[PDB]
Amino acid sequence: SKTIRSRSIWDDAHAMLEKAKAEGISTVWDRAAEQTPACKFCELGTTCRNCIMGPCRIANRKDGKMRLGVCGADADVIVARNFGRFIAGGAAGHSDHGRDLIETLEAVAEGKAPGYTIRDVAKLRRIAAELGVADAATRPAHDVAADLVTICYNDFGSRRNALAFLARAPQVRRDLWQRLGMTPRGVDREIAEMMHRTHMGCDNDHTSLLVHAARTALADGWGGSMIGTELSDILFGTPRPRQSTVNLGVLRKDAVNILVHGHNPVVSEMILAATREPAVRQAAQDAGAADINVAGLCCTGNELLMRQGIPMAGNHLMTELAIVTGAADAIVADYQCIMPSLVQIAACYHTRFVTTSPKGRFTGATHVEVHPHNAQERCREIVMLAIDAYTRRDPARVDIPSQPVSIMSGFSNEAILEALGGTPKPLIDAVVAGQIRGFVGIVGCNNPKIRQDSANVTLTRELIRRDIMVLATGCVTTAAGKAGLLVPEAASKAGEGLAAVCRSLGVPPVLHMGSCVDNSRILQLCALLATTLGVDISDLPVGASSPEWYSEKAAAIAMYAVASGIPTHLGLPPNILGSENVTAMALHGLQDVVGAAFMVEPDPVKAADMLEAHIVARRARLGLTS
Amino acid sequence: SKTIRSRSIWDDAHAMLEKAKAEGISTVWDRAAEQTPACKFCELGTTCRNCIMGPCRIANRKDGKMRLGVCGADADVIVARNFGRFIAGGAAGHSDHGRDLIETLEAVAEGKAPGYTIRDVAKLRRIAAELGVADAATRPAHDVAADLVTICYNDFGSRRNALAFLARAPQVRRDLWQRLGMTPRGVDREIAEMMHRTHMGCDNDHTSLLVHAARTALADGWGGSMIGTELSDILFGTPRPRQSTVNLGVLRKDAVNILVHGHNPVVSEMILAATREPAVRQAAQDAGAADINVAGLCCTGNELLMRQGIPMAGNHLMTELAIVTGAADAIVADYQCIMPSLVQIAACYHTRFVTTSPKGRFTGATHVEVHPHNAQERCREIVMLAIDAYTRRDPARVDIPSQPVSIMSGFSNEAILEALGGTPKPLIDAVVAGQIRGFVGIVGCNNPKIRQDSANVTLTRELIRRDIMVLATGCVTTAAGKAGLLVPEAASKAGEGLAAVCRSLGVPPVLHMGSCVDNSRILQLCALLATTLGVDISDLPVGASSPEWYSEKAAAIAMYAVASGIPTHLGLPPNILGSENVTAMALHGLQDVVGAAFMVEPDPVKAADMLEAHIVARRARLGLT
Ligand code: SF4
Ligand code: SF4
Ligand code: FES
Ligand SMILES: [Cl-]
Ligand SMILES: [Fe+3]
Ligand SMILES: [Fe+3]
Ligand SMILES: [Mg+2]
Ligand SMILES: [Mg+2]
Ligand SMILES: [Mg+2]
Repeated sequence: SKTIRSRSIWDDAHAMLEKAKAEGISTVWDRAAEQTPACKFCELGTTCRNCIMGPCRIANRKDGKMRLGVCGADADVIVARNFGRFIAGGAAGHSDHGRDLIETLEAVAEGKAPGYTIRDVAKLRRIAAELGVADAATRPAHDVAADLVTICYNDFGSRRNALAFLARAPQVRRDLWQRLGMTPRGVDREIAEMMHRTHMGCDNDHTSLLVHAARTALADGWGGSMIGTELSDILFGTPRPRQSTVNLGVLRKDAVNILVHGHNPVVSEMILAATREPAVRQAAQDAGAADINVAGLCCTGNELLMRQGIPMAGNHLMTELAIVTGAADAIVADYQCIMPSLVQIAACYHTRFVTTSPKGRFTGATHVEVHPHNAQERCREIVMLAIDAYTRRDPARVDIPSQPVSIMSGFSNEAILEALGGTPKPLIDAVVAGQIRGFVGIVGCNNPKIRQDSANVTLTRELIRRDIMVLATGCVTTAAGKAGLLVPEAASKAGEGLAAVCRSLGVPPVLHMGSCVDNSRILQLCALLATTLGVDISDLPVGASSPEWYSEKAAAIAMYAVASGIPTHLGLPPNILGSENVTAMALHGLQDVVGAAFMVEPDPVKAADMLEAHIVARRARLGLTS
Repeated sequence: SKTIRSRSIWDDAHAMLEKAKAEGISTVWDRAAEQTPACKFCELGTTCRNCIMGPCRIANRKDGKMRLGVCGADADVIVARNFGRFIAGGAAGHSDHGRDLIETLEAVAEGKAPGYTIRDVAKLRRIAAELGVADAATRPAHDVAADLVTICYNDFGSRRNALAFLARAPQVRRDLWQRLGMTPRGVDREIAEMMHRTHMGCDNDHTSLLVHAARTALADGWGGSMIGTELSDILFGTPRPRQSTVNLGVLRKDAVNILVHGHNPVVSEMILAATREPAVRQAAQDAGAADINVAGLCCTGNELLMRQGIPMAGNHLMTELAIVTGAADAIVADYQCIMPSLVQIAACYHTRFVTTSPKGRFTGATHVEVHPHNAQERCREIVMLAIDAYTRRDPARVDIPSQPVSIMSGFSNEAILEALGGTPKPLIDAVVAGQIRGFVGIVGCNNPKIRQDSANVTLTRELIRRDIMVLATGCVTTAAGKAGLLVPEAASKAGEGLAAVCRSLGVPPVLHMGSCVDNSRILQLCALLATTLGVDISDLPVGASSPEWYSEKAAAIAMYAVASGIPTHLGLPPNILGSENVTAMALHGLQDVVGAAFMVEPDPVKAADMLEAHIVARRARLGLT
């Protein structure tokens, strides 16, 4: 069908879209159509609901009516406040994510987290020493962990001048942020200050609002997300390269299928552990299943892929379709990007929809709350619920539509450096020689406005063909994986220089660097290259892109990339076009503030042209001649 | 004109609206008319812009379309999320306010804040001891201040199970919050968690969202605001009863008039100090002025009234009209509730519009940024700018319209207990005897939807006539003051029981308890009475009301009052009526959960009836006539 083929590039999506239609199940694409046309003011950003003197709408009329809100605020202020709160929502998601990792490490240090441990003591000691813990190399591991917990929690307080991990950024970048008033000080503090600035009659200057939006996003990339990544590696292991598989075919008709969905590995790692206990496996065998099969969705799926090689069922717009296979016996959710439509779709089948976080409550879900002290017991109960649901699966409604395809995952900065021999020198040498022109992180989401994964995959293919290595995270991981680009043999799809480097190292031309919080790994890598070369991040031949973004988190990631010196492309515009001044600041003005800017471009080939053009210019800034 | 008369009850407002009309100057009321009718979905709360799969609107269509957002969220979730973020914005305003006081007190302790001091050393030692500082009674004052700073900052961290001042709440109330998951833990943490919960695909249960809204607001009332109030008393003095005046007539043709606008006394106190320096006074006299006349607007005006008796020129909807007098030589702003239209109106005159906070930037303003290390120097500089502007005032456009009305301010809890002889016993005995039937805090704003101060004044008058003492904060202060309700002789306006107690104590029937952060004083008073009587705040004959509210801050105050057990009336509905379930929770469901609920009622006489009815029911459960 042409309408169904227009919604996604993938056969597995098409098959489940057909099954959903036949069964009368409404999907995210159906609801997107209902919501089109959108409200013009909402789309432009020229609407405000921040007090009950309003709500207000801003028009552009020759007679001057409705030019200002009731309080006097103009389109520039209203649009900038709205965008600031949008950014703050994304930073807040990453803040709570990182905070939960601190709380879990603390519980381990206290001896109050059955089934959790310090999996990577070497990294604990290295990170602790980096951040100033005394005698981190030799003191008892739990004492070192307790001191690292204190440092991390202090970044969630209000007494710092600069976040702890900010020391990774080059001195020139730190000095610029300091002069601009952009230095992130406290992970929660910047969010609170954003919410204050956007209250009526506080910050009424669009430039000031956007500068604080950058500071808020920086407190995510260098704070909430970076703490989340580094502590996740400490608690659950530092990723190393491993093979796995992707697509809806990772579900198995003969197994109990448990889909983990959401974000935090504190839950999904303990779900996986529960499925390996002998009595739990025996219960599944008694129910007639051959195995218990955990498969991943979205970022928590990325986490289990990076650390445990667990196959990934799908990304954002696959989530409803994964239930439509009829073979999902449970979805185990925590928080973020979990569409509430999944509760209703699960109810069309036998699938248990289980929530685990006090923050991720869904009306009608089965709530089994997880905390470090009870996770081992509670995750066992959740797996038993999934086995019970399996006994009620209707065989006649099962359609697992595809066979999975192979992928390589696990490219932490530690794994990349190990592949290079311990230092970044061979990578720098390849860039200087012109074999690799530059690097682009392709990050972020799906969005029903764009045929699913069409731009994600086309941009990836375009960049590697141009000898630009791609670093993939988030829901782009699934797109690149299903396209066959996450394997070493995909070097045949790269240009001659990138293909040669990739074959020499035995790595794909697209490196999976993890979940959305793991975009902090991209910041760390950029800072390392810049510090090694004695330059700013804004001097490096790098870029970032989210061709199909949707979320507040993706906007926060794009903003912290830009504010750190990385040109960042977005496939779709934020709701800001109602202010020409805010739009011009985002697309042009920021170049002269932070050394990078946003780009908005829905044609992925043109986006590749624009990203390549920045890389060409940065190579010239570095004096390269190759 | 007839339209002008319909916009306010006050002569000074009418005179300035007539003047603005004659001069072609538009006001908040003109822009409110342009924005009516409002977008129906925005007004109902059934619109969401939290991701670019949207924006979404929830409609009731015969074809069943648009019942859900693109992510699947229904009207209950969308409305509850919108209300949660609204509350979070209010809590955040009070969070940063309190944080600035911590930073200033720390700068004093470090010796890096010229012109700032510990003005109330005894209160510093008392608060420090209450919160656990060792030897707070005997150590050098600045050492004790440094330890109090650390405790307050820990409440802005992520390691507490409960905020430090929560210990004031009665045990039964703390036990209830703990079982509901409402205990506030960190002032910034609850705001951040609210923004996380309201991201797409996080909290999708309207009950959970409203429970966290209560927790976020409680982290304001017992955290951001309470720290702000108590540290302000430490740095600037504990308010005591004193005389002052209110209305546009506090401006003086023969003086350099400096309006202080916004919220934080760390700036307005230092502006006031600068105007008192001899050389600055001489510069004003050299310029032709008789003196320098500081006058307050909004909450920073309330702060200067409470601690220094500085006259208050007006509340929220008077702010544009104060510039229209033509006599404002400077307006000195920090943050919150400062309408950006004031920059444009100031530009119609000689008035300088000066911003002082890195958070309160206004395109076109003169920015003179204030911090503890430079406040004394910068505030002197700002006053000199006002004196210079005075030399260019156009006397043809000066019209200061009224005679100022006398008020009494300064009713901190410390002052109230002192008037009672040191304990709450005479106040409890007046309640038991039925002379004072109950207490209502009338708090919050103006709103162009309601004839300015009409409901604030009517509700205050109705309550005192029913022997219900009124505690006034925020922009209500100006309304009660202009109505002649803030003086001891106003006992003649109250019922016989309240009048007799007021005359016995020498106090007005309406007690000015301060700025909007000073609603924390009302929480402290309720907690003291509840603990004294061995009951919950939800057992006390109390209520709260914002008849003319507008701001996110006012909604956060209302929510923390409800969550603390205080029945709370609002004159206008929040943007929640698109969800019957969220509305029913706010108006009814919370009653069984936290012991109090919101009420929405635009008729202030009916609002008086409803607040009195709650007071009567609670008196009965205490065993009182
Ligand atoms: S803050 Fe200003 S623009 Fe926004 S709703 Fe209130 S009056 Fe309208
Ligand atoms: S969060 Fe859901 S309801 Fe809100 S804009 Fe996004 S898709 Fe629409
Ligand atoms: S829904 Fe109200 S302006 Fe868009
Ligand atoms: Cl620091
Ligand atoms: Fe993501
Ligand atoms: Fe106020
Ligand atoms: Mg713990
Ligand atoms: Mg300081
Ligand atoms: Mg709970």
